Amino acid sequence: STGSATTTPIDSLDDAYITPVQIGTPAQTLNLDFDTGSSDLWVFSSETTASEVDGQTIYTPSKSTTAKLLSGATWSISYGDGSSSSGDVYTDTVSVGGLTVTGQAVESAKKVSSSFTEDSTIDGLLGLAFSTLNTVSPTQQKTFFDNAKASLDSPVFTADLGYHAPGTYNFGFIDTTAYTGSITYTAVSTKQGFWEWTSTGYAVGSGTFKSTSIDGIADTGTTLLYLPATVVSAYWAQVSGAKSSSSVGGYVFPCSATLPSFTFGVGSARIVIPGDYIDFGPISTGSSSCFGGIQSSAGIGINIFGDVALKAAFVVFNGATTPTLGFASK
Repeated sequence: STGSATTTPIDSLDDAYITPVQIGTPAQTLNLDFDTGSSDLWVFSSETTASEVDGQTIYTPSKSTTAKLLSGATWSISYGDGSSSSGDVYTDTVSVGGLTVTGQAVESAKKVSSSFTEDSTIDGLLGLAFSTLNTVSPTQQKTFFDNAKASLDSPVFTADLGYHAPGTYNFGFIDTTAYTGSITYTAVSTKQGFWEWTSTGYAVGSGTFKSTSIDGIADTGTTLLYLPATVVSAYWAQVSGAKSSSSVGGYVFPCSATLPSFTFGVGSARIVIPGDYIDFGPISTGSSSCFGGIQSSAGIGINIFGDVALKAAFVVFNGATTPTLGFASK
């Protein structure tokens, strides 16, 4: 089997991407944030504290003839950005782009933190990291991908995120029309439960490529590109007036600037992030200070190849017995 679903930016900045997901019988369609940096599929629901729901579409398990309470199971997750959610668990039928999994754990939120409430466009998350990170207790649950894998034509999914435009998540096949040139594959460590890999270096604009190993995670659920302070300083030094602002929470730059591109290495291959992808717009409405899309990972504890980086590529998440990651230009 295969599946193919369009993923759409939630706003004009590509702050996140939503993908429609069918849950239950008859189908309830919720727009979920596919997140290769976590491993829980959770949804706003009829059980979510009413004051914490503001415009989201909810899953109502009592209206699904295939829903079953997973007795005694609870979940609770905290994300790198400080947001969180928790609740109980149902199993139900879940379909993405025509690919159906029966008996998928659907984690129903009883509580969500303010950032979730305030984002009316995101009805929940669909985790695509390794199932070892799943938070369900006392019996850990599998991700949608893990459940689907054996049925897929090939044990892979691909992320093809758009810049200010829709893109695609495919399951079970590689669309050879969706990228240019060849796909370069690189090793993955699953030791921390992430799609963790080592970039071979970087360049700023038309500058020379610096060969240096940068360990980090391919994370579709993180908006920005978080890299070591040395790398980030080298980038922003090429933008007149750019500076790190403790008050704002990162590098800002004059909105009048033209940003240079940023290249990262995948083996001997190179992925180029155009400068415009690095612009996250005014820090507040009407400001002439703009927020940068490349930020320091110092004090995160891990480098994160988030959407800023991933949307410059066609990315293969290869879930074979020994997982690997593939990147192609597009």
